[PDB]
Amino acid sequence: TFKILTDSTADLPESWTQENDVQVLGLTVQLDGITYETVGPDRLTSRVLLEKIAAGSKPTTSQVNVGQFESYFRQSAENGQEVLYIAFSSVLSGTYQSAVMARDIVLEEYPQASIEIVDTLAATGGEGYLAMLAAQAREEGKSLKETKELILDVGPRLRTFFLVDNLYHLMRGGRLSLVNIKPLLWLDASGKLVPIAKLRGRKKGMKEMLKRATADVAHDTAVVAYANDSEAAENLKEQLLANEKIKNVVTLPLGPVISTHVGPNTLAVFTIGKEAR
Ligand SMILES: CCCCCCCCCCCCCCCC(=O)O
Repeated sequence: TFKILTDSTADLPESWTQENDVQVLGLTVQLDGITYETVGPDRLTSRVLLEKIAAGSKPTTSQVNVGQFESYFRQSAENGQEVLYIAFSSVLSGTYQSAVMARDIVLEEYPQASIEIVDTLAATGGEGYLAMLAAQAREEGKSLKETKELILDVGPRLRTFFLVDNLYHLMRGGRLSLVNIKPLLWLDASGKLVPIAKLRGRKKGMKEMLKRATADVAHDTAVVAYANDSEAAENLKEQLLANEKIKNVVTLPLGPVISTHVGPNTLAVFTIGKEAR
């Protein structure tokens, strides 16, 4: 019944969205004078992005435009279809607010139409997992309202711990001895980015991230994301799966919009606690 829409910052694999009937509106990357798509056959990849960033290219990102949500929303209302939009955190992008404005314009044309927008206060794998729980609820025949309620319950309980090389691109992007120091960050209850530890070295950074992620597990699945290093993510995966509470691990490469902000060698772990973080 209801359609599920998300955005390219949820970092869902194309194969998953195709097979799961989830649509994705692309944010853009501005990279050395050109605007790249982040969805479609011509989408910019993180591998290409990070390569350019290593040679000194300072790429910036842009929100989804009101027009994109307009078209999608209007097409759905025209077709008698309900819509759930699992949205990239409102505190990191004006994407959510543009969708809200687009919904306003469409409800003018289609006053009885059904369009729910969830401000996940999330990012990348976290956001993606929320969409995955939303596609699972849809399978189980939950309504749009019930699915909205599920995501609004789960979202505040999602933990996001992420380990970076430094704060350079994070501070450069506007959303935020140091030799061999790996900062560890999280998203607080407001969805704000907040350093919580500075580890001497990647092995310690990972250990700490694993410890914090596994402090409070109330759900059998964890998510690991990585910028560059797929073997490092595998090591996180194995460790996670060694918790009796963790039965599954979803592993997702970071997409280029997120990668533009966090930088290379980023690792992240997403888990769901019993209570709201
Ligand atoms: C693995 C990293 C975890 C992600 C948690 C948040 C990381 C900060 C990323 C900021 C992304 C901001 C993208 C802004 C898009 C836009 O231009 O509107």
